[PDB]
Amino acid sequence: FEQWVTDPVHIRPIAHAIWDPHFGQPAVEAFTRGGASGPVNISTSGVYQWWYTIGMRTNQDLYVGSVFLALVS
Amino acid sequence: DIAGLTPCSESKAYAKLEKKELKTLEKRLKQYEADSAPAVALKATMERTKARFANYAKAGLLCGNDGLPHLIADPGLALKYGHAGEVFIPTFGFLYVAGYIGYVGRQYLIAVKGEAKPTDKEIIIDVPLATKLAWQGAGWPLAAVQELQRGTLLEKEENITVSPR
Amino acid sequence: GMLETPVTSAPIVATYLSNLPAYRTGVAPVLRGVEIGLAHGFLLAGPFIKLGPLRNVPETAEIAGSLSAAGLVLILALCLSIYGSAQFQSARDPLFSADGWSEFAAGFLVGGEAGVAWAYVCTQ
Amino acid sequence: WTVPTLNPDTPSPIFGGSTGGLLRKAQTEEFYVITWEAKKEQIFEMPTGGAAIMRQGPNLLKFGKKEQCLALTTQLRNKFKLTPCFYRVFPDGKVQYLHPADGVYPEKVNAGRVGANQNMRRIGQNVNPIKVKFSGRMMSPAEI
Amino acid sequence: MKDFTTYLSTAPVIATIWFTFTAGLLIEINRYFPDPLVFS
Amino acid sequence: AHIVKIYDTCIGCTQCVRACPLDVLEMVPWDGCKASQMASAPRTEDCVGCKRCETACPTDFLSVRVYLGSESTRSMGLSY
Amino acid sequence: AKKVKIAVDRNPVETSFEKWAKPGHFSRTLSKGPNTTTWIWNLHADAHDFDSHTSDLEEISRKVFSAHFGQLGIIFIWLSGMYFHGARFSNYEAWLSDPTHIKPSAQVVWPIVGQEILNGDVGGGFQGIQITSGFFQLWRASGITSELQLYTTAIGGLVMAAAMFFAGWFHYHKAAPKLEWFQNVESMLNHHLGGLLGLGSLAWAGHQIHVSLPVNKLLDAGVDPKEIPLPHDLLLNRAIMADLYPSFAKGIAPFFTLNWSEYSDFLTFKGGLNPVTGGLWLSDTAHHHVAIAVLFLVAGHMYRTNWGIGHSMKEILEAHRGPFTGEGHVGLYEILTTSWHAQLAINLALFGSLSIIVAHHMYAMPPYPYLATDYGTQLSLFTHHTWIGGFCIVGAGAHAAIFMVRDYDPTNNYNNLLDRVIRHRDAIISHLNWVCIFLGFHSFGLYIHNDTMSALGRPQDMFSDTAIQLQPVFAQWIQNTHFLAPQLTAPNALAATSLTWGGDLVAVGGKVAMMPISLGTSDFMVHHIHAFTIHVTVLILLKGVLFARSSRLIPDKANLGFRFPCDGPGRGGTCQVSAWDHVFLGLFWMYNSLSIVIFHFSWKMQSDVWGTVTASGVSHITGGNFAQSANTINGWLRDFLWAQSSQVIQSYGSALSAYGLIFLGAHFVWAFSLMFLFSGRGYWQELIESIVWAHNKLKVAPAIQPRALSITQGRAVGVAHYLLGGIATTWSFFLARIISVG
Ligand code: CLA
Ligand code: CLA
Ligand code: CLA
Ligand code: CLA
Ligand code: CLA
Ligand SMILES: CC1=C(C/C=C(\C)CCC[C@H](C)CCC[C@H](C)CCCC(C)C)C(=O)c2ccccc2C1=O
Repeated sequence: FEQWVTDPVHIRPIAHAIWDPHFGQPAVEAFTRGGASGPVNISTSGVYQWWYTIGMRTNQDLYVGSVFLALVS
Repeated sequence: DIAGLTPCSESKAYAKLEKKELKTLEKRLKQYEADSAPAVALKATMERTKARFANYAKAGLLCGNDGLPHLIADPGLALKYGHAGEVFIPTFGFLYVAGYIGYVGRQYLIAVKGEAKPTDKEIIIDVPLATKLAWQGAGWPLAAVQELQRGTLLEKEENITVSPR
Repeated sequence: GMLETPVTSAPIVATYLSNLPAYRTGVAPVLRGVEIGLAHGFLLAGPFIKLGPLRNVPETAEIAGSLSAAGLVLILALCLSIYGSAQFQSARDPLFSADGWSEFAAGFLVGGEAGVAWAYVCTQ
Repeated sequence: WTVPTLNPDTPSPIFGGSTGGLLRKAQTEEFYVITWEAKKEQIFEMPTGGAAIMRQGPNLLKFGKKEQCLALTTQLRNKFKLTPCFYRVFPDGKVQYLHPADGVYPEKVNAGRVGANQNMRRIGQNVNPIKVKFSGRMMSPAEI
Repeated sequence: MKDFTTYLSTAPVIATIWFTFTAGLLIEINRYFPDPLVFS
Repeated sequence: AHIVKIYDTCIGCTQCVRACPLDVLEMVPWDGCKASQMASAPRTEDCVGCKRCETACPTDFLSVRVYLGSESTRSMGLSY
Repeated sequence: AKKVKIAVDRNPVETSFEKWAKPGHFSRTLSKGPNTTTWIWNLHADAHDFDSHTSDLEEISRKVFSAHFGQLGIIFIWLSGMYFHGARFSNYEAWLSDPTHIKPSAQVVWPIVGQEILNGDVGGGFQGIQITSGFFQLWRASGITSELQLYTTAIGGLVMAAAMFFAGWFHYHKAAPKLEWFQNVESMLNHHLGGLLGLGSLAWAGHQIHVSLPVNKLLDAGVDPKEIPLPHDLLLNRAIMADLYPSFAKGIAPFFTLNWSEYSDFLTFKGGLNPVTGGLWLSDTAHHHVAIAVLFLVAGHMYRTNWGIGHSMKEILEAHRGPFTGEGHVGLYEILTTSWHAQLAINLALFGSLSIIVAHHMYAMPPYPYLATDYGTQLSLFTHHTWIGGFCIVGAGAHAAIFMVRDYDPTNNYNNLLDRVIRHRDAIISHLNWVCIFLGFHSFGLYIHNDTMSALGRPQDMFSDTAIQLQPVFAQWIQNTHFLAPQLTAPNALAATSLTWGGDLVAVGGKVAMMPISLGTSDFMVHHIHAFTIHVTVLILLKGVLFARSSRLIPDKANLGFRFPCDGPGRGGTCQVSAWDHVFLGLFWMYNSLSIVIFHFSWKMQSDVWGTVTASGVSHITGGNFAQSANTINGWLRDFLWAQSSQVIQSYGSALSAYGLIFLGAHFVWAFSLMFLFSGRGYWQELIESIVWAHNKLKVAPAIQPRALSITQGRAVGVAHYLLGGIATTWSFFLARIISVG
């Protein structure tokens, strides 16, 4: 998110990381992208654009929201 | 013109389309003889193609950016700009035939309900009666309206079976 | 009655089955569990080692395959245990009872893991 | 008429056997026995599949469910004109008799029978489902 | 002959003749007036 | 067990009793029809829900009705 | 000792149109006329169910015999049309001169509504639809060289068609054979073995020896067709025949003096394919039909009719009695002489299996000239005769169950082979059930294993030739054995029967006619798919036959009949228990299994056999991608269905544009069928009630009460549309593809 907010036009958002022991090495390399540590999925739900529009700018902004909603749950 | 369309007679894409179709036919032509059977058939096709493109332009149709005729359905726009023959006039052409067929069938169905065995008059058609009703259907719009005003077109609500409610 | 057939009713077949651990009555359920577990556990290592994802590694193939065979025996032991819980909640053989089956499942785990370990020792 | 008593030693038809016979249910829950008298030896069709020869005199068969017994009863009655009767037998040894419940086949009206599950109304006079709601269980308007 | 003409009056026979006639009329019209798109 | 109900439009044709493949129904005396007999359902615990009885009833609407209910070994028609 | 003799009845029935005007006359139920629309469907459904109209076997047999004359008369009209259209609307004469460059065509369309574009450029100064029926190759092999010869056959075909319809009328209304006549099975086999097959083979050998061989010998030499001697000149002038085949100079003396080796020049045993035309040697084909003629003529003298010598079929059956099978084949003779359905069940089973065998042998041993290099004809003929065989086999199950319900009588069957089979049906179905589950996992699971390993980037873990291997060692051994047969086991054969076993390819006109076919891991996997889908089809059909009369669910299923929808929602639900429904389900699986068979054939041939021969070597249509790609489901989707459907979807604006339209239309009919399969008539009867109300409101309600289709007709309508749409979709896809590239 923090990298995407800088250049949203030319960066693919990341949904979450992949830990699949069944993967082969070509699969691990194939899904590594976006400057991530390892394989990741690209987000398609638009939460990046939504959260960026409503004022979120850093990962700590998302962390506080996550704990707040877990408490509300 | 209407909705940004242009007359096909003035459309550049429309003219180019005719050349493409004729060019395709001409390409096949040059592999035959002058007056062989295949050559004559191909020449006949080209004549119809040229006639078709002249007729549509002469009819004053509208062509889009695709260079293909488009039809106008609004009665006001059709009568305003002389496109009544695309949809509006054919609308009343179909309904006359559709009502003709339906009215003739309804007359025959009522006619045989009076017979002793109506079911056998449906699988085995009473051709003399059907031909008689076929000709009298030409005036169905007049007969149809008069039934409506006299109240004999519809059954009574009390004579129609319905499910529990 | 039922359709008689040599396979269903033959002398040679009947004697062979009567000597199997499952049908050999008079033996404690735990001991039968160990005897059955050892046989299956020993065989279970074969396919994992030869056709596993790490089969082409020189030395890791033996360890990885056997370690996966041990895991499957553990899962099977759970299946045996819960089956006894569901089936026996309230007859001639002690095995088909709540007390007998629980001992049987425990023996299978001990025998099965021993068989997997014994299979590994054969390789190295 | 008095309730017949089953004779377990009754001879059974000449049948080789099949795989369509009794299962473990017969040993744990129940099974059914059908008996009848045969005028002459004849071939009939087993509801479980195959053909069997009925001995002259008493015959006895065992089936896995009631419908199988009453399927054979229809054959014997309609085609060979016999009069069979069958029971329900439990693993504990108890024997329950039925069909004919009172000795007369149900198709024929007999005095002494008491009407059961008879509603003195038409189907169209049942109440609406809303009026039998929250009655403790799913209840149709026909039940009340 | 009365029965034979009765057979020709059966529904399948009438439909075959009727649609054969109807189809022929439409085919012939398009043979002499090819490519009709607008009443004109 | 299924629920089987006999309604007062029965004409005592006996066709439902003949059709039933499990001897669930029987005929009993009655005074509400010309035949002076009515169908009865004393053994519904053996009913399987085939609805052969409803197929055989001449009256309109049916005079015998089957409402499928709780399942069991007998009503599910199992031999195992 | 009832003598075998002709027995008929005079004027059994009167020829009148009275009953033509009374629909339903044949059945008591439908004779009263219609009250609901259900009557109309019942009229057509039961029209040919003779066994249910009357209980008299003699009356049933007479209708069957004449209904067969009507079928023969229809085939002659169809055959006459094919020969006539070849004479008048084909480019056959031009094709004879340049067979390798001119596409066969025998259908021409009229110039209306712009459909004349379907008259494509096929060659020979001719415009028409290209045909894949292979009639041009058949006519060339027989020696037809002019449209006059085609025209005369068509006229003869119509005369035969008229004779067939006269025979049907004569043998039903004038002189109808009696029941005792129909039951001479020994006599019928004698005439049909030695008379129909035997003399038919000998007569055709006469045509080949005297017409086909001389004409095709000159055609292959390059002689202009118009300059070849006419067939009657070859027959009348032994001098001409001697020039082509010197053996004719000796007449028929060698035949009667047993010097049969004199005829070695035109009665050969070469084997292989003719290099000039790419088809089987006609001299080999003539010796085949001469040998077959003698074998069948001997076969026709086996059964005893009127003169003591011979076999009694009843005695043979009753003598074959073993320890494991109780009574044995006792009672089968009475079953097979009193049940038409039992006879039909056997004949459909083997006739269908024969049609499938024809498909395999004709492609591997192309019997006609220029058949092999015409890839459209090869693909069409193999696919056509596989579908015919598939439907016939499913019918065999249908009519085996009809026998079991209607014609089966326990009194005649006690402890015989038939009875004992019924008494362990649970053992049979339970074992066949397990085999299908085993075959489904270990054949289709391998494809799922490969697809997952490939998607995970683990190609080394796949089942393939470059990975874990599954070689058809048994099939490969047989291919090598047949390749070396001429050396030791068939010394007098010059070449192997087919070029599929091995050796060198034969190329005609720059295209491969046939070459060795290699079997690898992909072939191993696909073959075990065939075994899986065939075994499942047997399970469904065999289950229906064995449980037609009763089961543990419906103990009295026979009384319900052969074709009923259910026995109600009781016992949990009994939908589709009747034996008719096992045919209904069996049709889907037969369609599923044969679709893979014709996809296997189409991809394997294009990838490994068909192609263009050039200086460097053979380049195949799909470039040998079968071996590496057909081991995953994704490979079939991408490389076969997606890539090869390019031709059909780009057909608009060309002569093949018709296949594009039918490709879409077939997709439509298939999806339309799911409406009938996924729904039930309860919804539709209520829908019609509201529709009928509108008609009642307008005094236009019909006298024949509308009814939703029955439960069974919904299933029949569903499967018929499902099959038509699915099969027509492949039909368009195959022809537009192979015609475009092949
Ligand atoms: C199916 C519905 C429908 C719709 C969406 C339209 C839409 C249109 N019609 Mg059409 N029309 C229809 C049915 C419809 N019509 C029918 C059934 C008839 C009778 C056979 C007509 C007869 C008709 C005429 C005579 C005229 C239009 C015109 C129009 C345009 C503007 C006025 C209008 O109708 O506003 C929206 C439509 C409706 C609310 C439905 C009723 C419309 C009535 C029947 C016509 C109204 C004409 C209007 C008073 C003209 C004022 C001058 C105009 C330049 C502003 C518009 C494109 C006018 C035009 O050519 O404009 C360029 C015009 O002169 N229509
Ligand atoms: C003109 C001559 C003639 C006449 C008047 C009759 C009259 C009679 N026949 Mg006879 N019959 C004839 C010729 C004739 N037959 C011939 C040529 C044959 C040999 C096939 C037979 C074989 C025959 C049999 C086996 C039977 C009769 C029967 C009958 C009776 C009823 C027939 C009926 O309802 O037909 C009406 C039926 C039709 C009009 C259907 C015609 C079917 C033909 C074969 C055409 C098939 C076309 C095919 C489906 C095309 C493909 C369709 C696709 C394109 C959609 C009646 C006494 C029946 C009888 O006596 O029952 C008690 C009976 O069982 N006939
Ligand atoms: C059924 C198949 C068949 C038929 C019909 C023929 C027919 C013929 N073959 Mg062939 N042939 C066949 C199979 C056949 N062959 C096979 C399988 C082989 C391989 C072994 C051969 C090998 C072969 C050879 C090597 C030769 C022939 C030859 C012939 C011709 C002369 C035979 C001869 O001398 O007959 C002798 C006599 C008869 C057959 C009897 C004729 C009886 C007549 C028809 C009776 C008419 C009676 C009547 C009342 C009179 C009319 C009265 C009326 C006008 C009023 C003849 C056209 C010869 C030939 O000429 O080849 C070009 C020849 O050399 N064939
Ligand atoms: C030699 C072949 C043969 C023969 C002589 C018969 C004969 C018979 N079969 Mg059998 N059958 C066969 C093959 C054969 N079958 C095959 C191959 C199958 C597998 C599909 C079956 C499956 C089968 C079933 C499931 C049943 C029969 C039944 C019957 C009996 C009545 C048939 C009837 O009334 O049809 C009347 C004919 C029709 C209603 C016409 C059907 C039209 C089809 C569905 C059209 C399909 C599309 C078309 C071919 C192409 C497109 C058309 C175009 C207009 C779009 C009769 C004894 C029935 C019976 O009761 O037997 C005791 C029965 O239930 N057969
Ligand atoms: C793609 C669709 C599809 C599939 C997968 C199946 C599957 C099956 N059908 Mg069915 N069927 C279908 C469509 C399908 N059918 C349709 C459309 C119809 C209507 C005409 C029918 C009608 C029908 C009938 C009438 C019959 C079958 C039968 C069968 C079975 C064949 C034997 C077997 O067990 O194979 C093995 C099973 C498979 C190949 C399924 C896929 C297995 C995967 C690839 C591997 C296992 C997964 C693995 C354990 C991982 C799971 C992880 C997860 C738990 C987290 C099987 C269960 C026959 C049967 O029951 O035979 C015993 C049978 O009689 N089908
Ligand atoms: C659509 C559908 C229907 C409704 C379909 C019906 C009633 C068939 C309609 C057939 C035709 C279209 C109606 C009869 C047409 C007449 C012959 C008149 C035609 C006159 C000219 C136009 C030719 C069922 O009845 C049904 C039953 C069981 C399972 C599924 C379904 C199902 O899916």
